[PDB]
Amino acid sequence: ELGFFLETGLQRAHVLYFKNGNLTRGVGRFRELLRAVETRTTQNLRMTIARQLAEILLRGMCEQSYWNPLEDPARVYSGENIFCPQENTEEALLLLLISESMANRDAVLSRIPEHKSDRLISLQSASVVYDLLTIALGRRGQYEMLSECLERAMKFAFEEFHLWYQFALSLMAAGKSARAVKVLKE
Amino acid sequence: RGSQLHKYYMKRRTLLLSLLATEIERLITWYNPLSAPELELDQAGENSVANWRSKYISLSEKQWKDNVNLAWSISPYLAVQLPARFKNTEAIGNEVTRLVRLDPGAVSDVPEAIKFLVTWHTIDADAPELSHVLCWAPTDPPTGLSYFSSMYPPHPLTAQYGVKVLRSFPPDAILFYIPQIVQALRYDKMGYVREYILWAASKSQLLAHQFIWNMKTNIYLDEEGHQKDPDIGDLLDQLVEEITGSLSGPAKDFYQREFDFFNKITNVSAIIKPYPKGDERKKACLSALSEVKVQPGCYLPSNPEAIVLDIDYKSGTPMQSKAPYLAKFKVKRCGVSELEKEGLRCKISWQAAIFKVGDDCRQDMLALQIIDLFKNIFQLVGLDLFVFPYRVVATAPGCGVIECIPDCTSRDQLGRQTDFGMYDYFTRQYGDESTLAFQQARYNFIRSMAAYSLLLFLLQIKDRHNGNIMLDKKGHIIHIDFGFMFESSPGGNLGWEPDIKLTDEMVMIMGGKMEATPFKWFMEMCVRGYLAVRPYMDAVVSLVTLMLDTGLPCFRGQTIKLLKHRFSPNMTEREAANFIMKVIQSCFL
Repeated sequence: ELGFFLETGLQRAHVLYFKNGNLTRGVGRFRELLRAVETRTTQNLRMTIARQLAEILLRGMCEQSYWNPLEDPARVYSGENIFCPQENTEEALLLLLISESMANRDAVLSRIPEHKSDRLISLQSASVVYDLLTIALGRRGQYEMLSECLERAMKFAFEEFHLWYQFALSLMAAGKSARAVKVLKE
Repeated sequence: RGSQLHKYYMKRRTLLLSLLATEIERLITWYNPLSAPELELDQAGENSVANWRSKYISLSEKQWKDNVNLAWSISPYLAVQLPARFKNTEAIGNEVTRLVRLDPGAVSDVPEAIKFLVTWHTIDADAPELSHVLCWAPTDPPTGLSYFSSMYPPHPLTAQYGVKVLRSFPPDAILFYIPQIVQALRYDKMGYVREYILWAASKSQLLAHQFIWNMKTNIYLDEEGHQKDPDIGDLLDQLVEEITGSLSGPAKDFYQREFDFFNKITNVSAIIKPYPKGDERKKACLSALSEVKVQPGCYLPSNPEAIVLDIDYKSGTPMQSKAPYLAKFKVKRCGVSELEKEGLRCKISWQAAIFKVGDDCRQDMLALQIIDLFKNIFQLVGLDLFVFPYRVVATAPGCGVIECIPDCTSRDQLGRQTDFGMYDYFTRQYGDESTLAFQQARYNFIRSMAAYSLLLFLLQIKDRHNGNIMLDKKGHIIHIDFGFMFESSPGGNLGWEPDIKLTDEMVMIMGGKMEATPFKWFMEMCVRGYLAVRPYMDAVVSLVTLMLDTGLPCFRGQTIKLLKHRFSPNMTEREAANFIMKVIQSCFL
């Protein structure tokens, strides 16, 4: 129940690659890591590797330098009914969606009885994942989905200016008015 | 295409006719409570209205849900206000709930529409979607507190809304609703209530004093106190240690002075017990009372809206009983905010205080809250009923402070002095029945008696003998000693005592015959009061539900089911009037 050597011996090798500039090998390693069968003990590691892949996959390459995971530049999930990634946006959005779906479960519900570290960490993770989602979705101009996703994350917000302001500004773009007016008043 | 407009007008004509018939029936029901065959109106119109009611009362489940769709197409407000005009069918509620779930943004009137959306499922606790309650206007505090009770499973959004609604009221209302707030901590698997309590105590000043005084008593379970509850006792200890010490400066000095003065004035009862009955106990009590000095800035706990001036050092008089004594005070009435601001810098009458040791003072507090709410309802509606809500505050396990009504006159003492009926007493006191003062005294007696009988029937209060009724100088009657209620019944639940106590002398006061005009006045006043008090069931149910876990002997499990039944929430006005008239006369001889 103690993962101690896999994470080090694998991540630090492609960390050295990043220090040297071997981006393709690291991307392949991340892909073969994520395409493997899920492990319940390493769900947090899956979260971390997915976030690290999503952070770099939007600001480190170009359109013509993209390749599908099924070709070169134990058990593995396969089949013909699966959704094969096509472009960077599709797989990035899928990774962000699954990360958000799993990260809602592990929320500490903003307990604040006497301790605050866990809630602060959870809030930071939620903020960064939703920021990545909104910056990914903004460039294509699908504002209704963005508004719905922001409305989904309103459970955490109690005394936060940033989330309320982002939701209010997203509401106006879609077209709705009355809810936008009320959130603006708040 | 004339058919479209034809049906378009016919449907609305039918709906308007139904609504007008219902309104006319309600108004004519309110006109005269009794049948009153002497009074009469046009016959053909009444017959037509009755025929239309009989015709439209036979509709099935269909052709009635469609009416809700038409009403919604007309205006959402009319559709929302539809179940208020009671229809004996549950399909209307389901259809309204479905429609409001499909579009919640069309309605923003909180007092009624909020309950059609909040409870997605009563106890199922599923489907957490589309619930955006962060825009509704504030509602009454009783509705907000309902989300922390056993009625609804916990949820972050409901708790957040309940916290939001409570933070938009003046401090006096929160002071009035103090006892229910602390009990919410038991079912508070969350902790928003704790943060709210800390913020409120930091903001106001008297609220902190009320909180500490209330919470100091509730840590234990027994009257004397030797067993802390295993549920929230440690949390209460942590809270009481946290809140104190945080305050500093003039507020700390004022709190210290008030608590020191109260302790000095309280230890006398403990000191005086070892001395037996006699003049020695009285003189020792007088000396102990003279020992204490008057400290400016203090205030009585039972009346936080007045400032004490001095102490009468000769009013000490212990009563029979445990060493409870009595004292008198000279007080000045200023207010609340002025008192609060004057307590950090340094119209006069007399008051009497009664202290008790070793007795519980919570059921009386709940009864007083209910009585005050009923008095507010009666004053708002515009009727003429009289009730006297004497204040009472508990401050220690088994110890509390109870106010005394001015010019106390016990019925038992008067009966011992006279050993005759009250009719002779009030004939001697005021004069013959033909004088002017006798009529006013009788009118005040009717005013008090009707309201008190209605309250006694409604709350199911037992153990009402001649030694508890109180008579004032004007002629009103006031009840006291509400220890037994709901289910508790001295004697072994024998039950031969009637719901309303009606002896022969009190009947003879109002003429002694059921056909007398004052008797009709009393009957119509009772019927009108019962009709007026009905539409406030939810607040009473919410207030009484939250105090079940305290483990008082009165509660036994089936209180809510029986209490909700006595309001008859599925009957029309005329049927309810007939029911109350039948139940009133059943207790007469």
